[PDB]
Amino acid sequence: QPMIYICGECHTENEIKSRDPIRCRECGYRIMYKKRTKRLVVFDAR
Amino acid sequence: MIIPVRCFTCGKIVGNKWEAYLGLLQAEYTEGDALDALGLKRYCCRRMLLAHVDLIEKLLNYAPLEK
Amino acid sequence: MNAPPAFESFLLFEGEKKITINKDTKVPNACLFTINKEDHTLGNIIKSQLLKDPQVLFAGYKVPHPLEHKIIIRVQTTPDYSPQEAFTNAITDLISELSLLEERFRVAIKDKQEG
Amino acid sequence: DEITPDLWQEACWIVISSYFDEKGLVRQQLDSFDEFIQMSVQ
Amino acid sequence: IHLRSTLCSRRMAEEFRLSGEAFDWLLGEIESKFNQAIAHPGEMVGALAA
Amino acid sequence: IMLRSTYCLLNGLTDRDLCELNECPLDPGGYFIINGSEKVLIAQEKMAT
Amino acid sequence: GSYVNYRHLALLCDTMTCRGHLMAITRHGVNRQDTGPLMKCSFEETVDVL
Amino acid sequence: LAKPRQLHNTLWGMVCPAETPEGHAVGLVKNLALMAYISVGSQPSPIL
Amino acid sequence: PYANQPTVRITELTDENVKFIIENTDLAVANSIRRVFIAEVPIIAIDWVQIDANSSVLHDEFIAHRLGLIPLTSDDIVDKLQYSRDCTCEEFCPECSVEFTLDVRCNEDQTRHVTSRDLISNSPRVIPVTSRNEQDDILIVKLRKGQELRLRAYAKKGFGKEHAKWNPTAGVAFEYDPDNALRHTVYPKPEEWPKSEYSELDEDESQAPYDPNGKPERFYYNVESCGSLRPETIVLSALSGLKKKLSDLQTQLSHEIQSD
Amino acid sequence: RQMDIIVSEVSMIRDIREREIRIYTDAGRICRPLLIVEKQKLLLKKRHIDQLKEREYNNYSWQDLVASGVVEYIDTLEEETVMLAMTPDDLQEKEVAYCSTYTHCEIHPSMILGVCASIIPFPDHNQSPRNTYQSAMGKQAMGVYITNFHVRMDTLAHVLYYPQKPLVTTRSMEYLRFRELPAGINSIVAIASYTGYNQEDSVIMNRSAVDRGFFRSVFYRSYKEQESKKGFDQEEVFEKPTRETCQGMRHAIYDKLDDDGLIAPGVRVSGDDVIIGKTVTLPRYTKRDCSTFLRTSETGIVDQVMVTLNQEGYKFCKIRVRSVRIPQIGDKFASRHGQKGTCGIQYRQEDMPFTCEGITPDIIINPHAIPSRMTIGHLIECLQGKVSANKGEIGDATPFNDAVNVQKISNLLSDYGYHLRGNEVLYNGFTGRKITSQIFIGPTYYQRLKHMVDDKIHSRARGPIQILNRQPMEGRSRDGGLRFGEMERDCQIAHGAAQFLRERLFEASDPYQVHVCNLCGIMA
Amino acid sequence: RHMCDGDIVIFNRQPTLHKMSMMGHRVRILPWSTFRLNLSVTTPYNADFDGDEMNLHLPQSLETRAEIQELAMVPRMIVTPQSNRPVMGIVQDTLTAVRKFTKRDVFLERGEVMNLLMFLSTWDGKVPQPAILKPRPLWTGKQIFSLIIPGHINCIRTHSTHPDDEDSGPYKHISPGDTKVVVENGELIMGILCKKSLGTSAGSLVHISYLEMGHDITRLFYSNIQTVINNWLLIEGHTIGIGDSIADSKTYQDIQNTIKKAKQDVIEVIEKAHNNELEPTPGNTLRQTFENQVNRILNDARDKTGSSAQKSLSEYNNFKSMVVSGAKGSKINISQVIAVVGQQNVEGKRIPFGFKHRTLPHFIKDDYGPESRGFVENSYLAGLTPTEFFFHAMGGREGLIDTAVKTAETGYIQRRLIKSMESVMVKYDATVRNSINQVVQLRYGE
Amino acid sequence: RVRGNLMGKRVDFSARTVITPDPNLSIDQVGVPRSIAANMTFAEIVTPF
RNA sequence: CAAAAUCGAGAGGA
Ligand SMILES: [Mg+2]
Ligand SMILES: [Zn+2]
Ligand SMILES: [Zn+2]
Ligand SMILES: [Zn+2]
Repeated sequence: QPMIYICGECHTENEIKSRDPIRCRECGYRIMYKKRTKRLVVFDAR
Repeated sequence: MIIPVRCFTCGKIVGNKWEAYLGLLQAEYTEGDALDALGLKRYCCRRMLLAHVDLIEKLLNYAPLEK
Repeated sequence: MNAPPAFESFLLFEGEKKITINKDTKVPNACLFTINKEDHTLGNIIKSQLLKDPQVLFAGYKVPHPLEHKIIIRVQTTPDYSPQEAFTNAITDLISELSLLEERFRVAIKDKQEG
Repeated sequence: DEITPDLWQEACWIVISSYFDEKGLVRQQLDSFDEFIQMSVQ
Repeated sequence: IHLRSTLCSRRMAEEFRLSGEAFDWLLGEIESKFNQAIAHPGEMVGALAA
Repeated sequence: IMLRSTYCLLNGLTDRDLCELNECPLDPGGYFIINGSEKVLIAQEKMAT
Repeated sequence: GSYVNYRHLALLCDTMTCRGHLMAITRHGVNRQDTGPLMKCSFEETVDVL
Repeated sequence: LAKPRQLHNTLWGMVCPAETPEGHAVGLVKNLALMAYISVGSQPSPIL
Repeated sequence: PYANQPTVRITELTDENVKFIIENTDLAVANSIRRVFIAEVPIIAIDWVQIDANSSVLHDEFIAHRLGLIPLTSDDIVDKLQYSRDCTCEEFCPECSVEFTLDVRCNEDQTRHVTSRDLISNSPRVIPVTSRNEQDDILIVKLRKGQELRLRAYAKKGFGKEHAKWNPTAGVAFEYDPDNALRHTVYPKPEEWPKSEYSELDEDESQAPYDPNGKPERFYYNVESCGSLRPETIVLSALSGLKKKLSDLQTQLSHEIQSD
Repeated sequence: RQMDIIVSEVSMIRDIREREIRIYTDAGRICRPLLIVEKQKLLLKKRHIDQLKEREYNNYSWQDLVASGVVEYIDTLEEETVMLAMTPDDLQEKEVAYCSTYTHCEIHPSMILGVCASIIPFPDHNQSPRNTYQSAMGKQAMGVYITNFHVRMDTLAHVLYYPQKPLVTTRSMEYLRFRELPAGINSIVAIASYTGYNQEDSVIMNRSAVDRGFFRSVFYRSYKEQESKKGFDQEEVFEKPTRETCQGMRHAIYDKLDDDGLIAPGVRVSGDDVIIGKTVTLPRYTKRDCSTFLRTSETGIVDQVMVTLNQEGYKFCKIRVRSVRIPQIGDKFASRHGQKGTCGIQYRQEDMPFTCEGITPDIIINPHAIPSRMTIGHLIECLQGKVSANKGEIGDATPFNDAVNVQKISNLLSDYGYHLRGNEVLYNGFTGRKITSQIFIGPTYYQRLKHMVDDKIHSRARGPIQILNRQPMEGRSRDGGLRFGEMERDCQIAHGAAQFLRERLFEASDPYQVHVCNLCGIMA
Repeated sequence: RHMCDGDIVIFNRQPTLHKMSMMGHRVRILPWSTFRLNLSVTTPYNADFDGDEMNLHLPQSLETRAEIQELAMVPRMIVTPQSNRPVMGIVQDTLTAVRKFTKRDVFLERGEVMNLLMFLSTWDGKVPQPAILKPRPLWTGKQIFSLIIPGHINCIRTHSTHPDDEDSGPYKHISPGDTKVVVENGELIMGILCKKSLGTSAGSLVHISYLEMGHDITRLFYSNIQTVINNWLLIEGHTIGIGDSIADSKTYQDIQNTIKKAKQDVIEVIEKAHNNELEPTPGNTLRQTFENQVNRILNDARDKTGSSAQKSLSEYNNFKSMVVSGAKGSKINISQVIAVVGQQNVEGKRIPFGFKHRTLPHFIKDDYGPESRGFVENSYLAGLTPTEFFFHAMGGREGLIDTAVKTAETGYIQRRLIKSMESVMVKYDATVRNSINQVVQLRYGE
Repeated sequence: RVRGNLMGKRVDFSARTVITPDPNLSIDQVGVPRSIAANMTFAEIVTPF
């Protein structure tokens, strides 16, 4: 439900709901990145 | 981007000889001399050290995504 | 995409028999042993040992395709012998040779390490 | 004073390194654009 | 012409030295090998030529 | 605006600054960005006037 | 130094003179003989033919 | 017509002899040599 | 129609390599020993990774791959363990595998070097090699101020016929008839050719005179290790493995003939 | 020459047979710097070299060097009236002085080449179409394309795990920055006929070298999408759909998506899955699925998901997926001398032919690629590379350089305990016995070209079809068909095979029935 | 059901230039992701493995399968109607090897023989008697190839290096050099095998076997040659090195002396023409006669140097090994790699004066020497000086454009002829007729 | 229409992919990857056989 | 129960 992003510039977590314009609330930066999932991928060191 | 663990051909470990090779280099040893210090005999292993291009150092300039 | 798994080279698929004996109607006293999941490492030693026997008229082996994992061995013996017998005796003598060699290597290690 | 034949083979490469330090490889694009903006618009 | 000359009666006695059985076999052979050279009808010789 | 030219923001910046802008020190410039794609004007021959 | 059988060369020549005048291998000579409309439209110049 | 597609004598030093696209644009696309520099233009008043 | 009587004479032994020679045996047998040193001696090696976090400049597959190729110490355990296919336990269990961990975060303004010293193993007999008590550790990744790497990986038993990370050696050098007596190679100019380290010839003479009767004996081996197994242990495991292969094949053959 | 009123780039010709003088200042002229010559002597004295050698303290740059009347830009038209010394040796009074009234010199001959032709080492031992192909294949060679690739949403990108600088390298490569963004690896190549799988421009790679990271790559591919609210009539939106509300849903599950409708980084996507759940409001009710799927059968891992607002101000998204590409049978590998070829087979370390110290090769190429092509630079590169790797240098392959020739490399090589001409005795890895010939082996620089077989395998058995004429679509992307053109039809008419022809051109493509009046023959 | 082993598939490569560019193969399912083909069958398709691709069709009926199997199969197509010679023969490594296997002094052991006989499919089973029983049992290479040869065919050829005068004098039937192949009762009595004996010539062993035996016998003949000889080349090996591109100092001196001679003669001719001492030949102006004489001088020089190089080579040289066997390359390649690259023509003439009476600005005006107009006096192993590099680039560019601009017109001609002749066919009357049913030939080919 | 959709046309049951040497196949055999075969089919008529 | 447009330009591959 929260869907935290990362402010592309100030690297600050900030939590945004749907239908809300993307805008950082520390520095106004417009680009943001999803966070790494929590599921479990296995790798073969091969 | 970073020093391979094993020589591709023979499989001898050269992962643990990069920083040492550089330290030898700045001690004013030649490439040949430094390479004979570290015990790389075959020209395959020496090919591995002598032809490395350490790019990871560049990538440690750009600041991370998640601070 | 079409990369076979790496353990196909040595793990027997279910239902496949390790070794599979045939006759050879080409000539008398010949057989074709087909061994699954093997390669030149055992083929060459078995063949070379067979050629030491003087009752073996023809021994050879081939790997039909590099990308499948079987060998074929063709042994032909004199009429008073039998190629299954020859095969078994070859493997027996290879095992004895390896056992003796392992012992002698142990003794040499003990010596040199002890100085 | 004169560059003897044995020093020439690195004289020329000092010179070429100096050239490529001054200019670069894609100087022609950048210089043409500077011309256009500086003058031809006016 | 070619057959009649190579397969002569003098050449066949001074060059090839065939025997009667050999000659009979040879004649049967020439007949068959000729009869298998003939064009098969329905052959598209136009596309072949082009 | 052609990149790295006199009216680009990366003109005169030092390498440390470029890295701190996520811009490659080695990227030579000399192209345009039109809708976030990189376009390059290919030189054209023609007869002398 | 190449080689091509004779059957093919003869067939091309005979196709190309079979009507008494020299026929060119072009839409002018091939497409003007009596081949029937559909083959003609296949070769070249479809619209005019049909 | 292959006349404009050939390597001319006059490309020495200016255009690279080896680098071309070997399809149908052959000889029609070219790369500058290394030190070749294309002039940018000047005003003929002071010379005159 | 009966076996050979090989003899072994050992010329060097270190922790790096063994230099020995077999003698009075077949070429096929010698080269099968050589092939076994490479491709059928089993050792331990990470082959299951799970990246719980990674900010480093290398993607996840890169780190996994680069972890598999760190030699671990397989000295006395690899005989005790089971192939996970052969273990009746679940995915993992102390009979079939060994668990590693790694959690590293960077705080200083100077680059931290993650290395094999930061791999902590569950089992004390199995550890990275450089860690074992000179050569530094295998640099896995560098983390500037901010990045953080945390994962958890498992080590299993395999051999080099499956993947090159389970190959224990680092170059088998093999030779026979050091002077070209048998003429198994025809030099167009035998004088241009440097002499062998094992050759026994005066410098004027280039190659030995042809010997029509002889065939190869006296193969010269020089086995160098990577660190998982000490060399003599490699050789002993190899002889055991080749012998066991042949034992299994003979059992199968008896079954088949019995059936026929 | 004094940088006076006449700027440097002012061409100035003097036609002499006819009596004109011509001066140009226009734009577009091409020119190159040359050295200026006195009576028979350069004006470039060692004063200048001394001051340039510390170019970083004295700020005695190139500009001070043109400013002092030493170099000069001479263009394509003024060259018609100069006399160029190739090298300062042409200046030397010869027994029969060739011209003896030179005007300029070349700085160096090897600067008549370009950015891709300046990679080739020993280009002057190669036949010219070889150099031209390598120029064209050096632009397809996966390397590191840019230092900051971690922040770019290029549509496609290939990055090589372990790129290595060449051990044999022209001096022009210094200024192309090829030593910092290099596009290949050094291999131990052997030129041998070995088992037959490297015939006709195909190579034998090693599987053990490949399991240690050799020529591995990562392939990145980015996917756009934007929610268009162009009208209240129909508007898109990111939202995890459901089995009940959307109409055009494939059978592919939608579970991997997040609440916002975008898959998260670190999720192992397979082929034919959903990366963006986008539902357009309908006029399975009130919304139709417009989800974005992956390119079929790709199987990457989500790399990162950037979200932002476009110019007009709707949501924008870029998902980047990462697929790792291990080399395999069918991948195209090429060297710097126009020697391209796919991989034919891979052998493990113990099946490759080894040396008296167990140096198995990385790559085995056919000895038949050489004589028809006449790429001798390949062999000199291998020889020089062996010398260099035993000596601890980086050789010099710059084209026209009299100080390096085969006899010197060979003498240098004989001193490291090697046959001078590079040959070695290899043993056969399958059976252990020596090989009767001596195989030529040494270190060579290869590239990995972008053309991988996994992007070319295709197969169709009754998929989708075009809407106008119900014939298969075209392309691998569209699950398309392969064209049975007119030349194939002619070939099969020659064959005489009319049933197969009918089947291809009727039954495999577009069968159909129609009812026709027996009287007018127009479709009833 | 999914396509399985043994299905009949048609197999195509584009451009489809003749009926051998589509052929029916049998399927064999394999691990990796490429269409693995045999090697003999790359001549019909005109393929190589530098990134080529090929299509695969699957007939969908018993009608179509039977038709393909009975008409379009690869064995059935070995001899072509276009020129009545086999269309696929032996190729690179097999060809070089089999030339080597069959040299007079290739003696095989016992274990080696039994290895090689494991790869003969059509092996009766019985080991033949060695050619030498004491002191050691040794077979030879002719003696194994005689097991490969099918049936009882009978053939005569002559190796490429056969000294043609040999057949005149004595020793006609015991060749000192082992040329003059003679197969006789299906047993290689003597001779070395090469392109002239196993290639696509007419009357080769592949052709005679086709005509005499079936096409299944010949199919097996191809397969057996390939497999047996690859598994010998494992023992024998083949390379090409630098050591093959070198010549001794004596022959280098010969080559340099010849070049010096030729350049001196060209200087002499030039100064004659400068003194008005040169007079035209019939049908040619002064310029043309001058050029023709200079070109003749330089071409003779190139030939003499090439001969000196070719003769300098020892019999282990691998260039010569791949040239004599026919496998790859020709003697001009050896000349250029060792001796001298020769003259670079651009449209059949020497390099043109593109500057103002200069080929380049490094030469003085009106310079007609050999260097000025583009004579490369260097091998590919000695390097090329920068001007030779440029002129060589110009020549290569001519070649590239030619390859890239011929194709359109030829393709048009192929299309146009096809549409012209397509529907002519041989009838049950035995006549030849077109679609309109008019006579074109009363009998096919007269 | 004619030369593009009656004389030549796109067809079902057809694969494309790269060719690679293989000395071990007879001259009338071809090697086909597992995925190509898994994808393409052939209607076999059921009989008591 | 089949879901996924067309038209122009450019770069490539054999
Ligand atoms: Mg090709
Ligand atoms: Zn912020
Ligand atoms: Zn090594
Ligand atoms: Zn377990």
